[PDB]
Amino acid sequence: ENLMQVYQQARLSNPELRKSAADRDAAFEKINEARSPLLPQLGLGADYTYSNGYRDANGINSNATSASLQLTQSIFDMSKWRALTLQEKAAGIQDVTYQTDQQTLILNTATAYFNVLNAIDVLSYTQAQKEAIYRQLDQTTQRFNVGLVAITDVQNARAQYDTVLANELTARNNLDNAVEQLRQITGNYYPELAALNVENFKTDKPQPVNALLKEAEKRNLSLLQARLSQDLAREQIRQAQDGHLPTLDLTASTGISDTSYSGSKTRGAAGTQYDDSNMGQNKVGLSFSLPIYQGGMVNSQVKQAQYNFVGASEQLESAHRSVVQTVRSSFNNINASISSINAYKQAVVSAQSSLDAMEAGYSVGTRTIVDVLDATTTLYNAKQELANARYNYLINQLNIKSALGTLNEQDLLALNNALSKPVSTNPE
Amino acid sequence: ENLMQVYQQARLSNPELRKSAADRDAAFEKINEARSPLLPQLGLGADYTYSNGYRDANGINSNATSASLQLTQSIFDMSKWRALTLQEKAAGIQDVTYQTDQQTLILNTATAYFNVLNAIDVLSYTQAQKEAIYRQLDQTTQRFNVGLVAITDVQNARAQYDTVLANELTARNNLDNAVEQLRQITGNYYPELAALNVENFKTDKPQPVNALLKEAEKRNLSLLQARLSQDLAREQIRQAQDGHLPTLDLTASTGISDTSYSGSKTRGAAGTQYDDSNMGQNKVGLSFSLPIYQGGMVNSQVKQAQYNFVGASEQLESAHRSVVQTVRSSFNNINASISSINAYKQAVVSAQSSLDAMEAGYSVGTRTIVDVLDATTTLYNAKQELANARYNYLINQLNIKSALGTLNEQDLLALNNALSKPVSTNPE
Amino acid sequence: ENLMQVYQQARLSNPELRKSAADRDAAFEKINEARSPLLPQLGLGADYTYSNGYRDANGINSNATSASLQLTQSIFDMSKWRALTLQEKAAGIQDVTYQTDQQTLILNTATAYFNVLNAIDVLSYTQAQKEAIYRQLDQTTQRFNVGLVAITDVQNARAQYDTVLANELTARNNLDNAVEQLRQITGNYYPELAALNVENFKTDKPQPVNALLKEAEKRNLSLLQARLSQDLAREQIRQAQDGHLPTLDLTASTGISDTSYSGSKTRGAAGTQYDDSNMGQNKVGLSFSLPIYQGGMVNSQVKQAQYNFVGASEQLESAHRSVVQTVRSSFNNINASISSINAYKQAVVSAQSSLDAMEAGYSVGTRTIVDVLDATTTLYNAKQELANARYNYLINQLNIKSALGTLNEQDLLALNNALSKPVSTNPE
Repeated sequence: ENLMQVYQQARLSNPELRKSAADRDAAFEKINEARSPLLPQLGLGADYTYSNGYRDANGINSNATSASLQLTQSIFDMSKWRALTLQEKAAGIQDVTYQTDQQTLILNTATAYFNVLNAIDVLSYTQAQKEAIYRQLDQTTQRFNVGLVAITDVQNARAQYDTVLANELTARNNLDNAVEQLRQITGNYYPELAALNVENFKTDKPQPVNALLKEAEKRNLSLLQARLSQDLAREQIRQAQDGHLPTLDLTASTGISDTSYSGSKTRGAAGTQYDDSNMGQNKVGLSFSLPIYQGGMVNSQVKQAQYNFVGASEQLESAHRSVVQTVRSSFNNINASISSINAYKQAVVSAQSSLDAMEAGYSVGTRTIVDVLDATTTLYNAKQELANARYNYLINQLNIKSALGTLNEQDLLALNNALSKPVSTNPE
Repeated sequence: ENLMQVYQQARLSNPELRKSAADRDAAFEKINEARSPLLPQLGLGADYTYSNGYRDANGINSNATSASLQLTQSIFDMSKWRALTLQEKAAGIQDVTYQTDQQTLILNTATAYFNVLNAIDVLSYTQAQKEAIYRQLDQTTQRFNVGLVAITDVQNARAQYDTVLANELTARNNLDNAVEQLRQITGNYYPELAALNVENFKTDKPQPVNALLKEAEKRNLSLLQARLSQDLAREQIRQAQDGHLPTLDLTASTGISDTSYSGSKTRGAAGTQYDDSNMGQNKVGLSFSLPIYQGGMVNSQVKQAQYNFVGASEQLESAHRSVVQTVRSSFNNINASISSINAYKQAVVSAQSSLDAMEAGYSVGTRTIVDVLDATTTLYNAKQELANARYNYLINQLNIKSALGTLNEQDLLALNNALSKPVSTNPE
Repeated sequence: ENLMQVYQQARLSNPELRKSAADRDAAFEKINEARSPLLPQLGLGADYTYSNGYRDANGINSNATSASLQLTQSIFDMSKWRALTLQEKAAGIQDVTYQTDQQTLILNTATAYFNVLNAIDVLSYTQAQKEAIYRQLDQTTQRFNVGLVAITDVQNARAQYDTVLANELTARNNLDNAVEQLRQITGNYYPELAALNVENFKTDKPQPVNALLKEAEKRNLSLLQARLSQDLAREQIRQAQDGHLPTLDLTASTGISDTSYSGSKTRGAAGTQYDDSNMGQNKVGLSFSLPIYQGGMVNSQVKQAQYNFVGASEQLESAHRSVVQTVRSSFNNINASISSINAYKQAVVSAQSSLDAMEAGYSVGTRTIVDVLDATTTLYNAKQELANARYNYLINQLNIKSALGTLNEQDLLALNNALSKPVSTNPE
């Protein structure tokens, strides 16, 4: 029901978040799959061959049976150590994108929570407008019946009451759809939420724009990732450079091997060479490989990886500009929101005083019913505007913390302290 | 020209649908390329080697000539059978993707078709509004000349007639551009379409929301795909688990091989071993391989696939939530659309009668030309809003069938039975 | 400060463009790595093996050491020449996507530049509007005090001024944020730009739409790329057809190998074959390989690439339709913008004359202060719409050149010649 409670329910069950957690876990586990080629490799081979000679070897025939435990082990292969740090850096990237999504859920939940409250205020003021204009229509009907105003006053009022009835269908649909927006992010249907406390409402100026810019160069999660993704591209130059290096491996086996010969040219003038061997071997070998020249394959692989590096350096300058914009435009939006709140507060007062003036003039002949119903509209538009600005103010508080990198449950606790009484998401 | 006609022409030539069909066809044929490793492999090798011994083998030299038909055949290899089932499941996913896109074309054509109709109505009404305001301007001009109204009445009318001539440029532009939207989907330019029959227009309450939900958990194609994609991730656990199993292959060959020796140390104290061999061989072997230990490569490959399965299970909770949204918010939009249709019908009535009331009042001095022109605007604004609600109603029937999974040509035939007389997409 | 100068500073330092340049450079360099396997391969192998015989060869034991220069050399391998042409065409594709991005930077820079200008006009008109209505409120408050006009006039004026105060906050925020849009594309904050010259403003009819469609079928960058991507898919059929072809390689080596035997069954009944070999080898060989049958692997690989060809043939029909839309709707938007410019010109005139008429009416009792205020609003709304259409006009000049393929720095020079005096992006 309150926002703390809505986010708690959302944190346990959200599929976009829990998917992200799965991607992070896979990437961390894959760390092990990248260590594995640096550890003992141990397979058992085991065949059976039947040969049958012909043409100048006709009459000599075998069948062999082999079986062996084989063992490989890297001693020096830098490309195998690279695949390991490259997959540890990849898991570091995924861990930051997880932190980004954890933050997205906070933002999107608060945003959707406030949208529903906004939609409750739009409909509640559209209903207050409906009722005020109906009051006019009813009292004009009374006044017409007794001879005091003309039929025109009634007809004008009705037309304008009909407009408001149709605006209420829109108002109500927007509310049902915002409630469904919420259910998508949350899993639950909420019959009521905790409304923003309007008698306790104050705003505070933001921190100066450079203080916020400094904090974001330090802590923004999108540009931690961009930086990590630049590390990754540099270590990818190093992996390319490794194709030049020599490799030093180790083999080990323990294999048996039968072999029985038979047929016509197997004895007489052979001499021991086609008997029965029943061999047996234990090996330990060291392999050594030095590339020298593969067509310029390495080199071009290195130059590719160098360009990829400037590429990732540009994506870092892209992510910086992107955060410059989010923070500076958030700063501006907050300021503007404060400015709007004050502007629309003033507006409501003037609008009501205008409405009171219309009604006065109506009764002495210097304004019409049309003027009165217009001033009723102005009033309720101003009110709606006011409520809309307060929600914009708070959403922009959240967008700023988001752009900082620091948006968490403490920030949501603060917002929850500005809420109070229950309000229904499905009234009449 | 009618909607059935417009979709018929669009089904045969639409590029986004015909590419999807090519994606489906490629994934189905790739079933063959996944079977191929479980079938006979048959290559012909054939070399010519020239050796030249030195240092403690100086003076012994050969030239060898070989040639062989080789044959491989899988007897037991579980990972080869998986690759086949995994590409069968992939073509099953791609066939749903295709059914999804076959649906998008229906939805997208019907939507674009009604958008054109919508824009014809907006411009039609703007023109009706232009002509009504003109009539006012004309008759005010006449009355001014003859001494019955002030010049202020003419000036006021001309200002408001100018505003509407500018609105006409934008309504005409929107029409041109939605005609272009439709040519993109359709291939053709249409000089006329079948307009919505508004004489025969009735709306119907939708089925209750739970019945629609039930129907969509059964038949929605986005979530058939998410389910098949969860099956795929489970079979991917199995493919990883296969790295543990032993493999049993089969070899077969028939190979010739010459070899003539030559030079200094090839006779005297050799004894038969450096003569002319003219070998000949027929083989049939069975290989056997059991892994035992590869560094924990398998296992971590299995744990990766286990997490990627929780991931696909979250994407299945994601696509459920998103179809619960699409149906709930379509059922809301449809009810609201009917409500709006009723509200604006009643509005057009009161608007007309409030316009007659202004005209009455203008002639006895209790309203101005300004109120008359305003009431003319209110009137046309409501008619536009009513036409727009009818389109909104039908578009939402379409979106709900789409979220159901069952949007087809019979649905499009129903909508086409609600059309009638031809209306131009480029009038004046 | 001017548009030429803003784009110059943008062209040097834009991250999106410079990254695209890095992708192009990597694709062109990778041409080298695709030639590499058609060129001499040359590695140095060198082991040390220690054997230990048992069961029916117990007592016979070796240690061998080898070392060799190995050389590979392609003589006939069609699929190796394919990977070369296929990476050449990929670089051709990437070079066109670079040309496309070079174009996007011009378009996005001119768009963002005029967006700032437009937001400067909105704010400056909203300010003009504020002042006009303030003059009204002041002059009514004056009249109120000396008994000429009632209280009601003051109250209506105030309410309406409040509304315009509020509009100012948002008009100023839109400008700050369009300034921010420009810093993202640009790197720089600009305290002033060169304003559109409105004294010298003329529009020109565009070229006929078929003429512009013809020029775009020839030169559009998105559909050169779709065409190149069709070529690439055809060459991809050819690469699969290569799996059928025979391969002709060449080997060469120069290898030493020691081997010292030892232990008990080493002498007596051996006879020469367990002494000390110190071998030496020079080879030059020719390998030959012909597929015949791999399970229908090739064939299905060819069928897959045939379907992938019709796919890219459909993406070509898609990109054609998409530029038929961008040119035709740009032609339509240009004409309509011209039409708008004309209609709002005339609207300002009539609106000012209507305002003059409301004033005159107010002083003789046939209109109220509410009419005068309303007519002030109408006037400023028309002026805003006129400014807006001029920017619209020029942006669509830009969008059409981009749809043609020919958008360059000459086009940006022409637009810069339609600019003049400095105007501030942060006034008061």
